[PDB]
Amino acid sequence: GSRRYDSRTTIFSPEGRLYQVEYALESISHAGTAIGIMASDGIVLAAERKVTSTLLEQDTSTEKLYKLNDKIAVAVAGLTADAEILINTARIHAQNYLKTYNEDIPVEILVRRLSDIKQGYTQHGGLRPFGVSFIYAGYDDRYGYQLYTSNPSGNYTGWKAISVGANTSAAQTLLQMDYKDDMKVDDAIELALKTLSKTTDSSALTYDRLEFATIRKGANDGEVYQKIFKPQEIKDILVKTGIT
Amino acid sequence: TTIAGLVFQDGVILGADTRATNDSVVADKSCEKIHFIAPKIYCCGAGVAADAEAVTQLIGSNIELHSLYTSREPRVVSALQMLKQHLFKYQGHIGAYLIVAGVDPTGSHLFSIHAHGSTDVGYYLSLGSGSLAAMAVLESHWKQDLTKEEAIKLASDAIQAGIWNDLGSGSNVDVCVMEIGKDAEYLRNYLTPNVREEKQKSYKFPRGTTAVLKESIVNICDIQEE
Amino acid sequence: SDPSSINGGIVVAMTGKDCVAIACDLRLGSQSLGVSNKFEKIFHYGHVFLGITGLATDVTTLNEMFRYKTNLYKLKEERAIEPETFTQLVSSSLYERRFGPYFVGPVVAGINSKSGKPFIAGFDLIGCIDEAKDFIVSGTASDQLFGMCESLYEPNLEPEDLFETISQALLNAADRDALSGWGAVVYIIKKDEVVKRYLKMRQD
Amino acid sequence: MTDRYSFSLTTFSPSGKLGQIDYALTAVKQGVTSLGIKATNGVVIATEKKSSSPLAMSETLSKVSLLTPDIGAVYSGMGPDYRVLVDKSRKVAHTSYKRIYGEYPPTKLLVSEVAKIMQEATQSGGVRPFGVSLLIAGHDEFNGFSLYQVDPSGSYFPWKATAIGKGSVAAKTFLEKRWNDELELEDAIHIALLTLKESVEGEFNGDTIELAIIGDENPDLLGYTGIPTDKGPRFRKLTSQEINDRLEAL
Amino acid sequence: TSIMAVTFKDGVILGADSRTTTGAYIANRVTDKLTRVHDKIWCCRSGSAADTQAIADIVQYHLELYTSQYGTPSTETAASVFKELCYENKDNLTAGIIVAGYDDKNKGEVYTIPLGGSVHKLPYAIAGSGSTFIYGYCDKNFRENMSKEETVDFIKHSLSQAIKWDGSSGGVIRMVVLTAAGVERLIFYPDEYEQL
Amino acid sequence: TGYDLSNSVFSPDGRNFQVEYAVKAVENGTTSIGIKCNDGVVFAVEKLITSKLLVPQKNVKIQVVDRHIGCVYSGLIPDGRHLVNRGREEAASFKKLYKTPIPIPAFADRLGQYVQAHTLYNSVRPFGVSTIFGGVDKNGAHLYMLEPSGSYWGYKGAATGKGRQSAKAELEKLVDHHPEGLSAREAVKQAAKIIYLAHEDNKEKDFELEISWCSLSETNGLHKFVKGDLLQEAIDFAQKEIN
Amino acid sequence: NNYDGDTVTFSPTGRLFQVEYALEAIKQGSVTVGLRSNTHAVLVALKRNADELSSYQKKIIKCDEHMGLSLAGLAPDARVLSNYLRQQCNYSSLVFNRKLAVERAGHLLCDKAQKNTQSYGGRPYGVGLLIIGYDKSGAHLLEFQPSGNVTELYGTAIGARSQGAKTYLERTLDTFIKIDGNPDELIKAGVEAISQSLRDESLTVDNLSIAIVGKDTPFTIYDGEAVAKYI
Amino acid sequence: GYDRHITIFSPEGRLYQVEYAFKATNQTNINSLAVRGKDCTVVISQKKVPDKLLDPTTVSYIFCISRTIGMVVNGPIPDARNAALRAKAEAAEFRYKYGYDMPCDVLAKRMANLSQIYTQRAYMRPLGVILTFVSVDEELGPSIYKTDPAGYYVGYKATATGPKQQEITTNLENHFKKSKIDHINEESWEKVVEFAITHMIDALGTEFSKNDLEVGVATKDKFFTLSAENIEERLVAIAEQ
Ligand SMILES: *C[C@@](C)(O)[C@](*)(O)[C@H](CCC1CCCCC1)NC(=O)[C@H](Cc1ccc(OC)cc1)NC(=O)[C@H](C)NC(=O)CN1CCOCC1
Ligand SMILES: [Cl-]
Ligand SMILES: [Mg+2]
Ligand SMILES: [Mg+2]
Ligand SMILES: [Mg+2]
Ligand SMILES: [Mg+2]
Repeated sequence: GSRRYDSRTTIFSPEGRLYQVEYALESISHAGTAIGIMASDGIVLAAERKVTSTLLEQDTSTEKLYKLNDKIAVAVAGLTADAEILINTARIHAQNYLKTYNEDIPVEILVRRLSDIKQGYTQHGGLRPFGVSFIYAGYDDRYGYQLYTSNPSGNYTGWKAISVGANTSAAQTLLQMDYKDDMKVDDAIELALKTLSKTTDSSALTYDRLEFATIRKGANDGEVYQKIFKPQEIKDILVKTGIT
Repeated sequence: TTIAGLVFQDGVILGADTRATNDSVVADKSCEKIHFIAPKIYCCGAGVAADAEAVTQLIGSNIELHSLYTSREPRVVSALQMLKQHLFKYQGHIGAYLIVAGVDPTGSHLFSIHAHGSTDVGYYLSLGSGSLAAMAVLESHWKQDLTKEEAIKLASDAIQAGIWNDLGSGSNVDVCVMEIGKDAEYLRNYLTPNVREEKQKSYKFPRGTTAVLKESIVNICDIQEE
Repeated sequence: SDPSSINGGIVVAMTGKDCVAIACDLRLGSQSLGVSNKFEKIFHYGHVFLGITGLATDVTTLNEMFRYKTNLYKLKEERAIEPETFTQLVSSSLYERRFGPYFVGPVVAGINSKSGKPFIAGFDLIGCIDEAKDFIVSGTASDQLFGMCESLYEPNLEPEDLFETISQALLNAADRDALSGWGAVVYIIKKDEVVKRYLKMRQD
Repeated sequence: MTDRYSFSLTTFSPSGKLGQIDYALTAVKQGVTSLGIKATNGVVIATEKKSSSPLAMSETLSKVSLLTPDIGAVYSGMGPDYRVLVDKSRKVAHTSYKRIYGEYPPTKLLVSEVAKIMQEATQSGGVRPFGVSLLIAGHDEFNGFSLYQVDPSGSYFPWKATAIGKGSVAAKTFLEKRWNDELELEDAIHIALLTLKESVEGEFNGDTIELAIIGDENPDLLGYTGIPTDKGPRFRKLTSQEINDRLEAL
Repeated sequence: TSIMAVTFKDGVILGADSRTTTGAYIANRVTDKLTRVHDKIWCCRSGSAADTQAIADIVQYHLELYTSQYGTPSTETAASVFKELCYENKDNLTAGIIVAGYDDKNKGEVYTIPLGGSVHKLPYAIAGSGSTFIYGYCDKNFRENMSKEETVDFIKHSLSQAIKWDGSSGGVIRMVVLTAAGVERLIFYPDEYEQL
Repeated sequence: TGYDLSNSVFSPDGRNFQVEYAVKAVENGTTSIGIKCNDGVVFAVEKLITSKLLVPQKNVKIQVVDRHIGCVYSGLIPDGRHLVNRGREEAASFKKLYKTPIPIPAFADRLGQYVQAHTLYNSVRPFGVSTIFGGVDKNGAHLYMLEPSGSYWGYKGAATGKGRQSAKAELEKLVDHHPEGLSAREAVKQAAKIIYLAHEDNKEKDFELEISWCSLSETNGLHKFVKGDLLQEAIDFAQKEIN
Repeated sequence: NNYDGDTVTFSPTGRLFQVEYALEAIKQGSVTVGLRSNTHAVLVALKRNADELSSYQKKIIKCDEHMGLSLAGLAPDARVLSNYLRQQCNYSSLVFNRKLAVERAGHLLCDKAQKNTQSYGGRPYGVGLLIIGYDKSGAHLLEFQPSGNVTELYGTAIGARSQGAKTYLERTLDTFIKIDGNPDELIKAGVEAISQSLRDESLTVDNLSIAIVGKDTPFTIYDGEAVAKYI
Repeated sequence: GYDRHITIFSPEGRLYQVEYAFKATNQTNINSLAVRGKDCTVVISQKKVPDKLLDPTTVSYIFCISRTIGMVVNGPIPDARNAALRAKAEAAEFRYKYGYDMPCDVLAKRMANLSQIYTQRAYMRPLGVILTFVSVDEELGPSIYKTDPAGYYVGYKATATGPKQQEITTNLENHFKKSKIDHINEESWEKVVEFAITHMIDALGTEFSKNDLEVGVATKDKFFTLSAENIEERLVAIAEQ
């Protein structure tokens, strides 16, 4: 029958590892680096695009940084198409919570839900897992600014600064060196860009290669603003920090 | 509602009034009852207003996809068959009464459809509360081989009969002309025999006439930003 | 027994010169018993305003539903929904409940942000659209509002004139209905400012 | 008489590759060249009508397909896979958008729905990925003109200009030299015809080339009159004669 | 409605009036109640117009699919498909159908299917609201193996009386002749049949 | 290689090896035949007497479908029974809807499509039988033979099983020597002879002859088993011809 | 070899190995004999124990007042098939007021077994059955194999060493068929038949299991001191 | 090497099961040809009855799908009949739902989309058949549309299918290069059948008797197959000039 052709995507190896999760993580290690840094007065999300072509329409393009609601954003590392399936689910979960409780979804609850979906693909159904790692940047009135990551295993953890995708070992060493707890958003912007500038496989870090975003509680009159940076604005912050 | 359709020399024409009613009060004075199904297939609607609107839009959507799939001009019989099968399925609970007319590669066609899913073929038809007023005119004046000019006159007259003599019907006359080998011409507000007369007085109030408790600005924008 | 007149209330909307106005009363009751005098019936999703009369549980449910839908619209489209499109969304959403409908009388009001054109619309409980140039009425005193609007209204009123006309239309209609009144709110909407005014009215 | 293939046929290999997606992309590489160029006042999509027999009537086989009145599509790879994707794309434009909002979807969102269908064939049980890459050109009121590429993975990217299939590497280099942000639609058509001539071996004319534009509104093609707001489809497929006229000024 | 089908020497003839009513209003005065389910298998429809049309459309579909696979269906087979739909959905249908057809083997055959969904093979059949008024007339005047001209007169005279007495019946008398020769449509106007 | 391990897999030849393996189960089974005559059909089958303990005339192999169709098969006997059970359902639903009993070509395609369906998926096995069947309908007599692939044709004479080549040779003589046709009573006699002649391939164990027939004149177009004196007359004719 | 992984796969010589492996489980099972005359039909079964402390596994199951079987192979599969027979015998009684014909019972078991041989996921039944019965056409004995093949017989045996009992019955055919209106002599012939399949062990009181059905005899099972008479 | 057993991509981007289904197409060793007249569409196919025990009237690869549409199959008969029954069902369902007779090209597209599904879904095998649909369409006129196991389809001025298709194809190509028109300029279908048979005889290099051929003719509002005697009349006319 059909058994013959079943890869068996949801089994343990003799060592107690999930084959398909491990191989999905290997896929993600080749994807463009994404960095999240959390400060006292905001969060930075920086991410490196993978496909440098002069003919790519950058201003209308979005492969890395997605908006989940007004308070929560994600940086993606892995298969973009896989990430979009999950993003639209997370967008729906946030609106289901808002409809039910008349309050914006707490960041951890949204994260746990997505992480539980990913987990399910590793334990049942016989399907391949999602080849995606997220950095969640968000704000709520309980814990304030939060950074999380989830990976194909469905495991998630909280961070002060974190990287996913390519060269994370190198990137995490650099962040661990220069990060401090009393740091501010402007300093974190500079740290994120400097870390990408050193870890990048490219010859030089330019505006046409980056997606950049900030979540600040530095909007008018104590609200939270998500800023997805335009190409010209990424170019300006590259000159300001002194990279180009 | 007064809707009608009749055939002429090398075409078919549809007519409709523009009144919608909720109990005994007028809900709309300028509503479009002649509906687009395909570029050369149109549908007059009567009965439950949402139903006649929704059923024509659904079949119009499916006719468009069918036309794309087959790479052909849609036929009136397709719209007819799809409408009647849908309406039959719902056993009259979708209370839509429709006059379907159009031009296609087979020729010109004119059908009526009732809410329970029965269909009729005819040279002149009328539906709605004003159908009897309209049919009286059509029975008195319809003949074979009408010119376009005579057909528009007769169609508009049949609708007018409904407008004046039926309380269900009123306001303006909408027409759609579908002629062979030509673009269909849709003529909204073809007649306007019921413009409201100028008022005796202006009821514009002196400013400050209304007593106010509070004022505030509403924030409609996204993020007031730093 | 009749779901559309258990709780009571009214909404009216009008167009003016480069502006629209939408207004509502503040009553919520259980038939004869007045319960709340703060039950607003006008909501907004960006710059599109929605008034809803009828059964109060459905008013609240539909507000929450259209907030949900317009939030997802905005995330995907990367722009606020416009009044014309929102009207179609309301109609669709009501008609999908054709045989178990929400017992409501919605009213859309707003200015298209690109064309600058004033826009109002009204619906029956199953989504039939009435797209009026002049005015839209809804609620338990809809007959009364029709009478006021049809005599008081003239086209191309300036914002501060249009305020007076819509306010007098609402107030005098509400005073002839047992199940409407208990306060009233009027929104004056221009292309990039919206003023909200609470009206002084008789509290019986 | 059972569907027992409830498991993924596309899985991660030890190197992190999704084999079936890579092999689908290889099938796209073997396919005939197609391209897309975006101008200021329009977009052009083009491809070669590779006729399998001279007895075959190549007019009946439409490689360039209308999806909505303002959106068109072209492909490289497996033609049958493309045909069913066009059927689903046209339908999803109605069910998930037009029947809700009363208007056609913007280019990016229709693309997103096509992308979603292709991603599901990359993860669902008992199916292989689609063996095509699509180029989708379109216009909508708030985004203006746009050109998107969609791959077997489900991934999509917006382009100023690009090419896919057989001679895409050479074609993309050719487009990089010629493309600027001040191109008129006629200039983009001229560049499309120049680019496509390099990848074509045999005859090069209106009968062996398929070319469509997303441009101005065509009220003449609408079929009816009497609604000022409905101004006509921006999608237009160029005729065999219209192509040959521009080949004289080439 | 006044409908009938009559077998004769050369085959079978179906006959009907042309009146459709919504209460006392004549919604259609030129209705065609003689409807084709196959080349030489026709039916006369009475009851709910929606129901009989819906049934007739389904039968035409079934016989078209029968023909693709097994060749020309018998009149008995057509009557059986009508019966199956009518009987199994008797709680939701108001349909009274007369099925008439011509084979070369069986010649002219007539099957009547009343409200219950029973089948009855008969030499001739009458149905519809106006049939009540002509049972006496048709029984006295019907003979087997009539000529074509005699059978046309028998139907014309019969439906003339049905029309005269039944308000629900009226308009033109349509007929459809089914023989080896082919399919012939006949029409007879008020000024002809009223003076009989 | 590996193309023959799963049903519905095309080999590089364009062959379904599992279907060809089912044919081997058919070739392994006992001989069964069909003879089309003037106004009907005759079916006959070889039943191997494995032991004296088998009750004579009891283990009936030929099966009736509706009242007018006979079915006989060679190969896996249970697979044949499963196919006849389906054939009975198909004939019942046909008669239920269309009133008339199922025509033989119509019935043939019902079995054909069902057998063919068991070559479309790896979750099912092909049928391990070739089925000879037929009867009398409105258009006259029809004899068919249906293979594991779903392939079927109409026949003048048909044969399958271990003795098929021997039988086929004998049937081919009858077709040549009787172009005007064969009578029903003649076809019964000839069927007995052909089974007896085809028994040389299964000559170790003795056997039991079983014949059935549908004929417009001899059975009113109904399927009946040949019994008693008419069976013994056919056995005597067959015994005389071998000696 | 490569073609024995599942029941859905033919071998290159047209064999179903999973069915043949199921057939093998029957040969490993304990011997049971079936035989009949015109008036009565008898089952004799050699029951098997696990050890001296254990009970002897029951071999005979009653299906109706006029029908029952003996088993050899997987006993849980005999339970499933006997339960199906009970239901089919019961359906015939309740709906038609009709005792199920033994021949028709065989046809039903054949078709139930067949479905398991043609579809993926399932397995063949791992048991052989000898069904006896008395119906409107007299005494009957059937042999069921889980391939689907059912056979009506005067006598037979299945299980380990069954060829010894089967040869005896083949010689005795003309004698035991004539044992009409004498149940004890017909059982004697069955007990003498099953004795030809014994080696080392002999028929003891809790070893032997006999069942009989006939003209004015319901299907009854004899075990324990009720079979001491025949030892 | 399980990428050759089910319909998934090989490393080269190929579907081997689709390719092997194309090879099953020629298992019958039968050649078919289709041409268009002014008012008609003619399809001819070789008929081979090897066994004397066969009833030759039942041996056919031409199917009447609907009244207007005919279909000739190149491939094994079980798959041919599978495809035939489905096309008949689809054609009838179309007429019921949309109120007009299913066009030849639309049926072809539908069957091609069904074939495409078998190339994408693993549990369904491709059918090992090439389907040639013929009609006189009421909009497009004389029509030939052909479907294959890949799910590919296209319209044809004329076409040929089978082991010796290339010989037939080049013969037809050369005729249309001379005439410079998309059809056989001939009033009667009888003469278009005579053309079809003549150009098959020239292409294959074999003579035909009445029992060696099988003919299908599409006219306006019907498709029909010719009897052996109708073909004999055709063969006599060819020989007499
Ligand atoms: C008014 C008239 C003359 O009857 C016309 O038939 C008119 C047609 C309007 C329609 C034509 C096609 C384009 C879209 C507009 N119909 C109405 O105005 C309709 C009349 C009506 C009312 C109730 C009814 O119940 C069986 C049948 C017909 N009016 C409405 O549908 C109004 C807008 N809504 C309601 O009355 C409330 N609905 C509550 C749920 O049940 C249905 C009525
Ligand atoms: Cl399809
Ligand atoms: Mg009040
Ligand atoms: Mg009060
Ligand atoms: Mg009268
Ligand atoms: Mg497959």
